[PDB]
Amino acid sequence: MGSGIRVHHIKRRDIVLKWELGEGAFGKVFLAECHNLLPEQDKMLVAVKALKEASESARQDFQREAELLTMLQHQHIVRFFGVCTEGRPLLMVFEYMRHRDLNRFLRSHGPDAKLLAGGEDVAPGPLGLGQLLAVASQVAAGMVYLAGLHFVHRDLATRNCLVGQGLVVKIGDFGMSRDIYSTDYYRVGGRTMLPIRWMPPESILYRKFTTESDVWSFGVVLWEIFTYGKQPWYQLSNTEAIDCITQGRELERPRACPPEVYAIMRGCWQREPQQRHSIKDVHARLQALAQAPPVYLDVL
Repeated sequence: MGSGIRVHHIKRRDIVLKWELGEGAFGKVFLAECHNLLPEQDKMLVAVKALKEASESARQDFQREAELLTMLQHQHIVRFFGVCTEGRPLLMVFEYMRHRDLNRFLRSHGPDAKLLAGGEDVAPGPLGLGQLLAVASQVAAGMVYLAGLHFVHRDLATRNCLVGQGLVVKIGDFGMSRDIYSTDYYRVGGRTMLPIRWMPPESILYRKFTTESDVWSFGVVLWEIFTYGKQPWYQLSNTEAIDCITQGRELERPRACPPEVYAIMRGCWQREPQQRHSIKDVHARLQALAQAPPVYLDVL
């Protein structure tokens, strides 16, 4: 009908790179200042993705990615600001989230954490049950919005969530999870990588991905939250993990996980996509649990 969503472009001169945050096979992510981006601040901190190569296949994909990212606006979806196509490399620019991806954040507040969390924003050490439920509730909120628009994520996981000032949790990533978290994907034939531990049996068996596959994945994200970012089926090989999912074996309740939260996970892990709890109902149950956190029983 008509061209479509228009990507805000950014002057290269209004972007000062500071240092890389991350690096991958086909990408680089930088912390940067962005001059005259928003009215209120002359400069402010941003996360800038730099595409490594500028081939016509990357240029097409990039514009499609940017159009898509520009379209999504929500309180629990990472803020996208625009691109810069004026000379190489191609750049995408997002809000900076100081606590990084939710997986890195959870591991830094685990019982097994190597150092203590810097901790001007949040208490170091394990998080409060009420905090865990606040994390889980905000991801569910971002999902409710994605499902609303018939958008299917296909790689939902704490690696692909970001944490900001005040423990704001949003859904987003810079496209580099297949590099930085390569053990989370199964190399299936050639240059297809699947996050099989977060996938339901209909996705593994029938190659089907729906809003209901996202719900299954979210169940595993809940398990990730209540284990402080542990890998699902961490003992198991990729092949072993596929056997479990396909044979109906379920992840065990985490020590930190109240049974009402475990019940939400099990609503997410129904074998039958149509028998799974809606993402709205899952969000509402978690909001309610977050407002009035259960006394998590005994560890005994």
